[PDB]
Amino acid sequence: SKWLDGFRKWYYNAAGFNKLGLMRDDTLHETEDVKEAIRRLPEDLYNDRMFRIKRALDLTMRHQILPKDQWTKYEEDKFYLEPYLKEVIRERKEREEWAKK
Amino acid sequence: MLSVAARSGPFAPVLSATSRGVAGALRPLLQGAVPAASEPPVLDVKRPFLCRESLSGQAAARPLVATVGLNVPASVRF
Amino acid sequence: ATFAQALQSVPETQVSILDNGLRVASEQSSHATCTVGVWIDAGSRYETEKNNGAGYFLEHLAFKGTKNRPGNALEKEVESIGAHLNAYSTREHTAYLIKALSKDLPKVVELLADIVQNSSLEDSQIEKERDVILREMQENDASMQNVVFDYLHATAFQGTPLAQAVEGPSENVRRLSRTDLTDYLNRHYKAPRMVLAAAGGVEHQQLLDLAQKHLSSVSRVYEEDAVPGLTPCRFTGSEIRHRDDALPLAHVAIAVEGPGWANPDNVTLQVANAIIGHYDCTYGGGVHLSSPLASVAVANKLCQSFQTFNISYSDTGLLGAHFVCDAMSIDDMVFFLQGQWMRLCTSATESEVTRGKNILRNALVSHLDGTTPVCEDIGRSLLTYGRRIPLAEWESRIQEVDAQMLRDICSKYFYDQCPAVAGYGPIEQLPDYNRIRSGMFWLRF
Amino acid sequence: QPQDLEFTKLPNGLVIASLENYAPLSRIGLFVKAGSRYEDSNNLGTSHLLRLASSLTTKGASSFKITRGIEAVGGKLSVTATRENMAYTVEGIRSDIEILMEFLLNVTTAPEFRRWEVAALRSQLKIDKAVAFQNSQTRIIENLHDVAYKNALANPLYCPDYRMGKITSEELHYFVQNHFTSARMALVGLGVSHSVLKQVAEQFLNMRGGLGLAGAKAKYRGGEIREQNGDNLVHAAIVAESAAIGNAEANAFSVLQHLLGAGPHIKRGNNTTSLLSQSVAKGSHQPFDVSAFNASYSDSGLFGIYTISQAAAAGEVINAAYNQVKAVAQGNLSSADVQAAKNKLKAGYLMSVETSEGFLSEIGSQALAAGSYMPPSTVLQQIDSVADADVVKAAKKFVSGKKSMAASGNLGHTPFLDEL
Repeated sequence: SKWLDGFRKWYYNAAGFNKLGLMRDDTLHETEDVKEAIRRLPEDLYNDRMFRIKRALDLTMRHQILPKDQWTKYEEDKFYLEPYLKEVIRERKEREEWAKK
Repeated sequence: MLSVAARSGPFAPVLSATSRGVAGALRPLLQGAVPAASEPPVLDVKRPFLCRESLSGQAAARPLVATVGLNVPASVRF
Repeated sequence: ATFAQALQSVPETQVSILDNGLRVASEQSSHATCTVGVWIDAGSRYETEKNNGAGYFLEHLAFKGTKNRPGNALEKEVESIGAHLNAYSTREHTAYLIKALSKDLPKVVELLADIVQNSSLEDSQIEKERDVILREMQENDASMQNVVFDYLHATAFQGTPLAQAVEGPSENVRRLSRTDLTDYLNRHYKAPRMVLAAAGGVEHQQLLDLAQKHLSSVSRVYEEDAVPGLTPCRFTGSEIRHRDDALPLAHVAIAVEGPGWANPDNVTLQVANAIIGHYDCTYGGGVHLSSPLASVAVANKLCQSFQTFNISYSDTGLLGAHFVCDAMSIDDMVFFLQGQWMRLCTSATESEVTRGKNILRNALVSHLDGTTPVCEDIGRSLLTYGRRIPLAEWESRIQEVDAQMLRDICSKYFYDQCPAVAGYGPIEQLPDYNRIRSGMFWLRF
Repeated sequence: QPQDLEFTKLPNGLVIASLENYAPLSRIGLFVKAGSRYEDSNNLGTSHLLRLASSLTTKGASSFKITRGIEAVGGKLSVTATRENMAYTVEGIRSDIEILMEFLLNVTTAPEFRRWEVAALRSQLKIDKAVAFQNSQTRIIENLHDVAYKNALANPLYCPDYRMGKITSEELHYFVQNHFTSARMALVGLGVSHSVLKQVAEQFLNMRGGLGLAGAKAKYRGGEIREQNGDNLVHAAIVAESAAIGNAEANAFSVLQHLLGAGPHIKRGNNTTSLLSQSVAKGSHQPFDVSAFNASYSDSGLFGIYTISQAAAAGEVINAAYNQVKAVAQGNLSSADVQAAKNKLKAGYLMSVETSEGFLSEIGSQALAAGSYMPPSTVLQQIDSVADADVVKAAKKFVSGKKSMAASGNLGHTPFLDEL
């Protein structure tokens, strides 16, 4: 709804990972399937993610945040890791079902 | 002008291999480095052939064909 | 049009006996070719360490001249009719084979009878083939797998005629004479231990008439009633380690005592061998292989290859696994192989058992596709079981096999049994016998 | 219908052949003209990566699903690759031939070719090439084709060492979309119904384009290369151009190959009838192995002599073999030897047919080549129809033709092409 988008944007600003330049797919925890997704990532996306995490670690070491214009926003928060992660989950569920059989 | 360096202009360092057994006083240009060349895989040693009776049958007489499989060994037939 | 209906539609072989006891068997197919062979129940298990290379000498010298056709005349006739010729000898059996057309059957059976009956052994040819055997022994010594299998046979059947290799020692090869060859021919090439097997476009009536014409006079009687006898060969738990660190890879074979030919546990143990599976480094399966040992081998990069073998002899056998790996993965591969063996021994599941059963169906039918393997199966079946076991009977045995009795038979044959270990190469990583035994029992079951 | 082979051709160019022999094991083969021939200099090794990538994740079945399902059936999936054509063969129980055909067509028609999978698989390419080059005859034949042809057959059947790490999923998809098309495939089957075969044919293979890319006609070049690697024995192949598949000249060349000796028929024998072995053993006291190498293709052929000998006696062995073939070309032959060669060829062809694997391979090759069934009776009829004058003509053509030599070993005494 129209109310839901504004509340989600407010919660996204309250999360605070946009202030350090992250994205949601960067901030999700690195499990086994996540590691497989990062391995399956292309080279350019992997390099951008690695630089974003390194800059985030530098910023949190300095106890600073990015400027307001340089914060990432909700509309261009691309979900690059979503299809790779979804495919890894689907393959792992297929392996689990075959192990159940 | 009875020499490779005095005859071949730019081909002197190509036709002549120079090895400095003892390090010189001046540094050499284009020192070079080996960029960690890979190793071929270790495989089982194929048998030698010492008698003609066991030597027969290994001269190829048909076109080369390869065969791979999901659960059968990759063979080659001559 | 089901599997059982197809196995019923498989043609039935025919067996007959000559007046001297020689067995004649035939399977007729729609093929335009035929495979005709002679199987003799003789080998290293019957050799008594003084003629240890007599069978190897005889299979080298049976094609280098006969009484009727001297020198290379039999070779000239074989090339003229275009037939392929072959022979081999295992520790129990000696096989001669001819692959030819259906129109050259009388010439083929006459050549086979002349080879197995009138083999002329000239001394110059004996010397030449003796040099050939020395060179071939050097070549087979340079072969990695054959050395390990011979070492395994020796260290498993030590003190018995089953320990000695088929080729025999070089001292016996050099000191063996023509009179030993004639003694072996007149003692072991008897009529009732011969099976004339034909497979393909061949009629059993014509084969029987030709066998009556040619193989009637084989002299089944003995020279002074010097009848030999089958003696059981003990199995022992032991190891041999030929350490030579300069070699690139290590070959290790670990086996236990088998059930024998006549034991009905052969089908169950072959199904279990299908559960364990086999792997080569060129396999396209990768990590997703159904065999868990092959899966962990791919995942940890342990072995170049492994295979599972069930070699059966008269009331005995070597049953186990042979793997080639590097010098740094032998311990882990032995650990994983023993873990899979006792996963089969303790907790076997019906899904994997059905997978292995279907693998065995495919393996048997794919092996029995072909005139030459059908002839080989006929000869080996008449020599071992005394009869040809039909594919319907094999399928009935696989239907009888399920998870519970597979578990019981695997616990009977693998669990807490002293194994035979043969290692060749850089096998410092290979564990001790006590560690192998400690892997050969679990503390949780 | 056990009596004959049911044969149909779909309007899109696909060929469907079936035989219901009620065999316990049913075989399904798919034969495609997508070998190493159809690569230019930019995508070498793509055929090798496709052949090793025949078990990847597909649009319809994952790689895990393909492997686990096929090994749960217990049936076999394999790829047999030549320079000309690839063959995807599946075999299994008649009850599970349906799911085996589904897996086979899912992995042939629509593979995804994920880039992480091929990145993990190029190491397997390197390992497979090493295992293939474990013996030297593969290397000799590859070098022989490479120096015999300018293009379209000089392409190596295995991936080059530089191309390892360079073959992309885009190149694989381009190769599949340009060569895995309906007009150049044949779906053959043993122990399967023609109705089921044609049903799955229009259920999968209906959505491919047409003839696709043609090729490069494989111009001949001649020449020689010599790989000195210090091996204990010297291998040397000296060949020249011959006929293509589908010629009486090619049949005469095969008869000439079996006359000069295509290999041993007797284990540990002397090879007393093969003229090459007789001529070499007339003046040699060393281990040797000489044979007539023959390899025909769609538009060109290669016929010559293959010699394995000692380093010192290599020149004598090669010269003796070449003089034997020169005598054959001059006309020193007997009709009895030609009839024996024809009998050897008939026996070899019939023993190739007698195995169901070889029968399926021959059926698929005939369907791809001629688009029709030629029965073995008619094949033996034309083999008998080969005349000895054509054998002399083929020998003269090999003698007079331009030479291609691939040698390897310790070549201190191995002669050159101008010395022959």
